[PDB]
Amino acid sequence: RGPIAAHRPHEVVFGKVEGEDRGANPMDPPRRRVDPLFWLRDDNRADPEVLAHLHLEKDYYEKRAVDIKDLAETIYQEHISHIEETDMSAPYVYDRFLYYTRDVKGLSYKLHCRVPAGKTPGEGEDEEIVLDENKLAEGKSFCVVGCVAPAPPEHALVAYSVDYCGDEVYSIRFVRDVVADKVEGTNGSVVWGPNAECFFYITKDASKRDNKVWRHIIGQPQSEDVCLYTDDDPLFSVGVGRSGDGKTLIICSMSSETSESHLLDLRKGVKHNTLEMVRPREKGVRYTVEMHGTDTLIVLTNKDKCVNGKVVLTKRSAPTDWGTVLIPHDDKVTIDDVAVFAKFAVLSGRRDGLTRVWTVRLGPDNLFSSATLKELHFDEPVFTAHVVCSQMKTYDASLLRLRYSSMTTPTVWYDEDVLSGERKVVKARKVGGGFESKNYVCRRELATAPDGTKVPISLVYDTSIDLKKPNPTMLYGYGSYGICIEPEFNSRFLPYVDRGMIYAIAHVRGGGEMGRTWYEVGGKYLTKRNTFMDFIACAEHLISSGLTTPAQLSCEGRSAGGLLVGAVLNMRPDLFHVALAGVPFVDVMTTMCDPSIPLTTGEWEEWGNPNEYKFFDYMNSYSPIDNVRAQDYPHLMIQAGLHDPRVAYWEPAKWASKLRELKTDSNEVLLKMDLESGHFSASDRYKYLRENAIQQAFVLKHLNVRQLLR
Amino acid sequence: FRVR
Repeated sequence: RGPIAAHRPHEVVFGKVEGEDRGANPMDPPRRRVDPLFWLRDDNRADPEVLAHLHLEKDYYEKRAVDIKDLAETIYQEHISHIEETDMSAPYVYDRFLYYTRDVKGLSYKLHCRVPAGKTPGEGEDEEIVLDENKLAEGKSFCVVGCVAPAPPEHALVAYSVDYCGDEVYSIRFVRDVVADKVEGTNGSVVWGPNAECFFYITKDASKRDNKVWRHIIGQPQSEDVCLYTDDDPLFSVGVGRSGDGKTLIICSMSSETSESHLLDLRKGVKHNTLEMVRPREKGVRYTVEMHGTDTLIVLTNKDKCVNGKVVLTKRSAPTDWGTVLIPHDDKVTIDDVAVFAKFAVLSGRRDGLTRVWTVRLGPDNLFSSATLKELHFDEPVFTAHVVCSQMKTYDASLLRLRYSSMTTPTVWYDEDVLSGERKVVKARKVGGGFESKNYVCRRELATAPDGTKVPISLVYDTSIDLKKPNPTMLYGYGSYGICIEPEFNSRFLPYVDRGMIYAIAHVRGGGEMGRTWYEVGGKYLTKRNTFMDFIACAEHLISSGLTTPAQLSCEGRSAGGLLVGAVLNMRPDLFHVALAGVPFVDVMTTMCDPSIPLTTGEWEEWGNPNEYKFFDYMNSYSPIDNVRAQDYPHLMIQAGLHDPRVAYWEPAKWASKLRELKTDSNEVLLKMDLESGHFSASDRYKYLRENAIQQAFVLKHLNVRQLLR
Repeated sequence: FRVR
C-alpha cells in the first residue's frame, strides 16, 4: 500500500470568530467540523512528526519511481535537445544601451548583459555582464531574481531582488555592491525615481499580502524609508508603476472586482509625498490608468456595465470626468490592458477566443484619434500574440515588440512599425532534436456542456497518427482567475506528441478564452462548478467522437488547475487512466475559511468565502479533499513544494493521504515533495527539466506508450 | 502578479 497519516482530532470553525477577521458578514453562531489531518500544517515548516511523515512519502515515492528513471532519462535528453542551451534573447533599446539575456551550455542561470547603443549584441568586448545569476546562486539550494532594475539616464547603479527559499519575499541589493543599500521583505518589484536618487518598492504583510508602497532614498537605512500608501482592506493588494515620460508614479489597489489609483509627481523630488486620488473605489468598478505626458489620463475600465472594457480619456485636473470615450465597449471584444507611448497606444485583448492586439494613433490635432484604430494582422488562423512590454523601454519609440507563437510554429519575437506595418524578425526560436512544424497540425473542436454551451478544445498531434481509431491523449486544464491557457508553442509537450499522443487544452469557463464573461458569469462564485463540468464535457466529446477512450486518456492541471484535477477525479474518475496535479489547490474549505493562509482574503472574491451562508454549501460540493470517497481513482502523481507561498505544502499532503485512505482501487498515488523549492519551481535550473521528465515518464508509463514515431 |  502507501503512506496514510494519523488522525488527530482538531475542530475547524466556519463563521464568526472573535479576534479574527472572517469577512464583512460571517455565520453566527458559527459551524464546526473535524479535520483529522489538520496537524500536517506547520507554519514554521519544522515539525519533526510532519517532516517525518514527509520522509515516509519521499521513501514511498522513490521506491515507486525506480522503473521510470530510465524513461525519464530518454526524455530529459529530448527536452535538452529541444531547448537550445547556448542562447541570446531578443535585445532591446533601453536608453543608451541594448539590453539582452544570455544562456551558456553548462550553466543553470541566465546572465543579464548590456551593449552600448550603437554596437552589436553578443559576448564580446562591448558587452558588460550586468548580473550573473550563477554567481548569485553559488552553493545554494534555491535562487530566483525578481527584478533587474538599472537607474534611468545613466545605468550606473543597477539594483536587483532575490529570493533564496522561494516563499517569495525579496531583498533588494545592488550589483557589485557599488552601494551598500539593502531592502528586506519586498514583493520583488523595484521602480526608479529620477536621477538614481531613490526608488520604490512594496512590502508584504500579515499572511504575505502586498499592502504597502514605500520610497527608498540612496544613502539611507531602510529604517528611514517613507511609506506612501497602505491599503488595510484584506481584499486588496497594492501595485506600483512609472509613467511613460517617467514624471508620474502610479499607485493602485486591486481587489478582484474593484480598483483605485493615485498619482505622485516625480518632478518635485524626494521629499514630496502627497498623492492625488484618481477615482475613489466603487465596489464592482475596476479600472487601470496610463499617462500621456503629464496631464492626459487614459483609463481602461469596466464602469457603466462595460464588462469587456472601454478606454476613456480624461484630464489630471478633472480625473472623474469620463464622458470622453476613445474606444467604446464591444460585446465580442475584451480589452485586457493598454500600453501608452508618446505617439500611440497598444491595446492587448481578445476576440473569437484568441489573443488580439490593436494600435491607436494621435490625430493631426495631437490628441488620440478613435478613427486610427488598427487591428494587427497575423498569419495562422489559431495563434497566440502578446506585446512584450518588458522590452518597450522607450517612450518616444516607433517600433513595437511582439512575441508570436502557435502550437505548430516555434516562438518569434519581432519589431513592427506602428505606422508602416512592416515586421522584422528580432529573434526566432530554434528547436533541435530533428523537430519540424510540418510534422504537426493543430485544429479546434467544440464540446457540449450539459447546459448547451460550446466549450472550445485546442489540440495538436503528429500528422501521421491514424485518426480512424482512438489514440492515447492528454487533456490539460486551468481555468480560474480569467486566465487563458493559450494555444502557443511549447516544447514541453513534444515528448507526448512525438509518441503518437494527442495533446489537448480544454478551454473551460473560469478561463477568459471567450471573453471576460467566460470568467465572471461562467466560472466563479456560485457558478464555479462549470469549471469542472465543462472539463468533463470536453473529455466525453473526445471519447464519443472517437479520438480517445478513457483507458488511453490522461489529464493534467497545476495550481488552480490542480483544483480542477481534484474535483474532476472526485466526480468522473472513470474518465481517466492517469493524472498529474502539480502544486494543487485542493483543501478548499479549510484554507478558504482561514484569513492567515497567504492567499485566502484576496480569493474571498474568487471562489467565495465559506465563513458565509451564501458560500459554505456550494464550495463544499466541489472541495476536493472534502469530496474524496470510497471508489476507484486512477494512477496519480502529485508534485508539491515546501516553501510554496501560494498553495501550501500541506494541501496536497492531506489529499494524498486521504486518497490512499479511502480509495478502493489499487493504482498509485505518488506525491513528490521538493523540500527545496516553492510554487513555480520544481526548480530554477536544468533540474526543472529533470522534475518535468518524471511527470511525463509516470504518465507515458501508465499509458503504455514509449516509442517515438521517427 | 499572483495566483493559484
